[PDB]
Amino acid sequence: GVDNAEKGKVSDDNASTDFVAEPVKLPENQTRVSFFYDRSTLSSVLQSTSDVSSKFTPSTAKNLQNSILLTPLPSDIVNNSVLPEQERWISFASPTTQKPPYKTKQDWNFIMFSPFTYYKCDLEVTLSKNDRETISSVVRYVPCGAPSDLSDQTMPQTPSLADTRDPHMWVVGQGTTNQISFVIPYTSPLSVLPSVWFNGFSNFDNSSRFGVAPNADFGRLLLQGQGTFSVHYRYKKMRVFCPRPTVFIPWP
Amino acid sequence: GNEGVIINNYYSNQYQNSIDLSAN
Amino acid sequence: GNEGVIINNYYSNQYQNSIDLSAN
Amino acid sequence: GNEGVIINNYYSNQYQNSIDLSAN
Amino acid sequence: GNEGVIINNYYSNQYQNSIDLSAN
Amino acid sequence: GNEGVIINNYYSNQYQNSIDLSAN
Amino acid sequence: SPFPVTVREHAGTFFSTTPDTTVPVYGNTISTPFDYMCGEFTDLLSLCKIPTFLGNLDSNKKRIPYFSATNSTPATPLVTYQVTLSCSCMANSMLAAVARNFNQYRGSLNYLFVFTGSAMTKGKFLISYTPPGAGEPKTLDQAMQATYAIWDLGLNSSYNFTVPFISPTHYRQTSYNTPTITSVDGWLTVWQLTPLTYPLGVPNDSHILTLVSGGDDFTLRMPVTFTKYVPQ
Amino acid sequence: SPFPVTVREHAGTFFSTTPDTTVPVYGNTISTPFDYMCGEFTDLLSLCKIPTFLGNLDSNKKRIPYFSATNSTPATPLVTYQVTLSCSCMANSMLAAVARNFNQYRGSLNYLFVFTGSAMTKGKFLISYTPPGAGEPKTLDQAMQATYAIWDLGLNSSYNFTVPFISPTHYRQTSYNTPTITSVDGWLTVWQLTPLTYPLGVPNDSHILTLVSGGDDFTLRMPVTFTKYVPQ
Amino acid sequence: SPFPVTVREHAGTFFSTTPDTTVPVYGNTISTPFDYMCGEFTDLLSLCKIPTFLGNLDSNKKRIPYFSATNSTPATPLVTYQVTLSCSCMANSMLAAVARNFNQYRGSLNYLFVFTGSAMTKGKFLISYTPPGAGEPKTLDQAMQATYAIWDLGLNSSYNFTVPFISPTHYRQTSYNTPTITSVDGWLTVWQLTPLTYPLGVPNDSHILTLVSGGDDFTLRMPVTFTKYVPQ
Repeated sequence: GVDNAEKGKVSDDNASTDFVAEPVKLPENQTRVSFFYDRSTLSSVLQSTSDVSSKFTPSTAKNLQNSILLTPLPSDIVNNSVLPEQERWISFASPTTQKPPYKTKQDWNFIMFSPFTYYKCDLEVTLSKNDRETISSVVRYVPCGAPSDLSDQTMPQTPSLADTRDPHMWVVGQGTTNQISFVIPYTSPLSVLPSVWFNGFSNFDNSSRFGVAPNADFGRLLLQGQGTFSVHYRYKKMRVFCPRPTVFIPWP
Repeated sequence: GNEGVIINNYYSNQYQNSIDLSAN
Repeated sequence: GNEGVIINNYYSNQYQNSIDLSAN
Repeated sequence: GNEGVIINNYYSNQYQNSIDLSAN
Repeated sequence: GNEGVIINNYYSNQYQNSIDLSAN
Repeated sequence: GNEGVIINNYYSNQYQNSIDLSAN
Repeated sequence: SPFPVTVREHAGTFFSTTPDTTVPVYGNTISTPFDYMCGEFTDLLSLCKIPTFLGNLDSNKKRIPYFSATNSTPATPLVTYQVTLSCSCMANSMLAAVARNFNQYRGSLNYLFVFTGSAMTKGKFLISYTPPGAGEPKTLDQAMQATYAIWDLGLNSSYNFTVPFISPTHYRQTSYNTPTITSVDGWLTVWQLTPLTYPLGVPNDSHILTLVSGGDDFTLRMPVTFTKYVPQ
Repeated sequence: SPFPVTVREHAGTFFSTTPDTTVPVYGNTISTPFDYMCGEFTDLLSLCKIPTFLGNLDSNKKRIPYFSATNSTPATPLVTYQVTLSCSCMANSMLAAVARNFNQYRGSLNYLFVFTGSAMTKGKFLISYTPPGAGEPKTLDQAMQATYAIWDLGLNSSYNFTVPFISPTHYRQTSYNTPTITSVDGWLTVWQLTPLTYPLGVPNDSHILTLVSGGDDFTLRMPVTFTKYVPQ
Repeated sequence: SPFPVTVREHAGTFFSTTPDTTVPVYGNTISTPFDYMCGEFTDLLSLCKIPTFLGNLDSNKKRIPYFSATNSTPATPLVTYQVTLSCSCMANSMLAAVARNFNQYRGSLNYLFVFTGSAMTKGKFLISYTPPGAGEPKTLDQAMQATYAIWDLGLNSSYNFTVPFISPTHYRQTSYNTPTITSVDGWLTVWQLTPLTYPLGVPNDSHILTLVSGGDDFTLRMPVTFTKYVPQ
């Protein structure tokens, strides 16, 4: 029937309002935000050419670093930063093709579908070796905004990444299944994280990159040992706030 | 959503999940 | 048919099996 | 003879063993 | 001595250990 | 601190941990 | 004593959707308080129900959120939308954006029309929903043969039209390779019943905003990933 | 604390018939409602009990669902079926089709005969079931020495004959490489007791449809796969 | 019977922080009695609350636990400390030593000043805490515009000043690469309100010891390892 969209809200009707019909609803709860985001989606990739028993040193090789920033939003080395930082845009890895892969790391499924302005959750991370050669790797998890501690080994022939009280994982051997998974709690000093844009600066002289919030991540993962590893994120107890537009899709 | 195991979690709730707390 | 385990299924029934529902 | 586990069999008795039945 | 598991042995006592018996 | 498993320890407390005793 | 185990044939497999958790490596941590927050929502369906804009074609093939009507009654529909959450006309509505991440839908669809012409402009439209089987309606006579509502302009500016869920199956696909009887469900066409009528000093063309959203009994199910594309 | 486990010697084995389930990767999903449906059945035995056609040989060695009888009483049986769910004459009956997927059977077999001659045609048949041990019955005198029923034509068109389950073993094999005392169980032969008799203006040959199915107390057990073949 | 198990994808992984125990290989052992002991503490926070020294710069750029004041009132602060558990001036305080092993903090900070001049020396200081957003206070007029306390010398020797926890976020970072609005929180500056005043025969320079510690409602969280260094 008639209404007035200028009110900013109109009723949700079913066929019975204007016609001789009945409501036809069936129970369904797979649209719940928690359920939807509670599944693992590819969100990053990591590569290392250093052995386990050596000093970890930040490196990049064809757009792959040996450490990542834990955030569904695009991240990459920004203006020669030592470690990857959150990006404000996505770029093709290739300077010519104008087709993906992108040089930036992110959870494509999150970027392409995040109809909210802020989110809150714990993060379940899965790290998988891209081939079947027996794994021998050490990973260090650094909480949001904590010291990276990219120091020298304090003892000969030991993985510098394991030289910490920070949570770290060590998998190696013929009995392992070439992967690692674990869940970390939300560690940002922010109450909720911005899911798309942050309309401001991060420091007091407003000289940072406008659009990026301060400490808006889940920490970092540093890796040593040989191999290329893919990473997945799974959002536990996910909560979202303030509905907002989704990424635009080209007209068919 | 997306947890469907009938036996209780092996790790306590404080450890398995971040602890939710109200500041007020 | 063909299920003969005495301890209950680890995954809840909603998850282990599709949910049967009547539309009427 | 030769079964000495105290926790019950994981598979039900109908499945773990053939079913004995009398025809009379 | 030297057994410190709180859940009972999976194999029955007759099988896990030799059976002690007195001849008188 | 840092133990968050809800099911009891498989090894008895005397074995899992050193036994604390007061000499007085 | 140690427990005997039978290692299943899928040992070491990483299931992206297993309904179980993994090992917590930094527990006993408080999640930064956020009790002051507002605007939280828990169901993605909430989004589907918010009316958002349909993309209509310009005379220059440019996309606009409205269509034109004037002092005449064309023998053809002013606009035609195929009912599919795949329709290109609704490709950028929140409804379609959410539906792209689910396999099936069920329930009502709400097509909202907002008259933006002058207050002195009057007129009537016939909004029709034609179920499939006999093709798209070619005339007003045919369009009236199906589900329809007559929209009369006046004090109230908009008309909330519902495309009833009429289907051979309980659920319908949200997308498809080739149209099937389970993924394409007919057409919504709006006709000019009486011409837009007005006094002198009023522009001849009136613009009617067009929006879509899920209705009261609308639902989606089965989380999936849509065909990827390069933004541009 | 972690639980000590003893990995059994069959680690990683995939058991096609383990009575256990595996990991659900898309749970909390509603199975599209089908409460409107009819015709559901839950036991394959239901099928075995539906009488379906036996394939009898033509004079040109072509398969037909009936046999012929006329105004005479042959000294040999009109048809002979060996009681085996393997018999080639019943190879395409639902009973045999289902039995091919099970290892053993037990219980009654029902052989249904339907007289299709004219209403003016009369006659009597002697349907006999001869248990094994002394070979196939060579004469009517021998056939009558075993289990038999006399079928008299008239108002009622068909005769439901039961081959009693007479066996040294509780269950019998549904198929075999070479016949054994546990897979072959005798013969069902139908003889002409009195000649088919009729008036003038009536075709000399009458056709009797022949069908088989499991009886009331018939059962099958042990799901298996039958020897594969190329359809043609 | 053996229990079927699904070996997860992380088999064999060593989790340095799993909240579970491992296999005891020398159990039933008594831990050498220590009931006679004293001085035990169970929370590292206890340490954070003990006031320890701040390192101020000498006129020769040497570090000392105090600052100087005399018979004059400079137009600039006598000392300036940026409130960050990362401040180099507090780098060797127990508060900073403990904070270096945690990711975030919350709550009050106590800055303790102890006047060490002669008993015949008098004077007043204005201790100010300026929240960020408008930069460091350039004059006394600006410093007084923020949180401050006037410290008057006399019988009691020290002044316990509290930097209130004023933050956009519930928790703040204990360290950083580049200052952010969640890791740097303003400045604590102490000004000379009235000049140190005294009689003849008294040295012109008075030394004020400076210490810091966490306040009553101060807390730290998230055990981590700080950037390693070579002692020297």
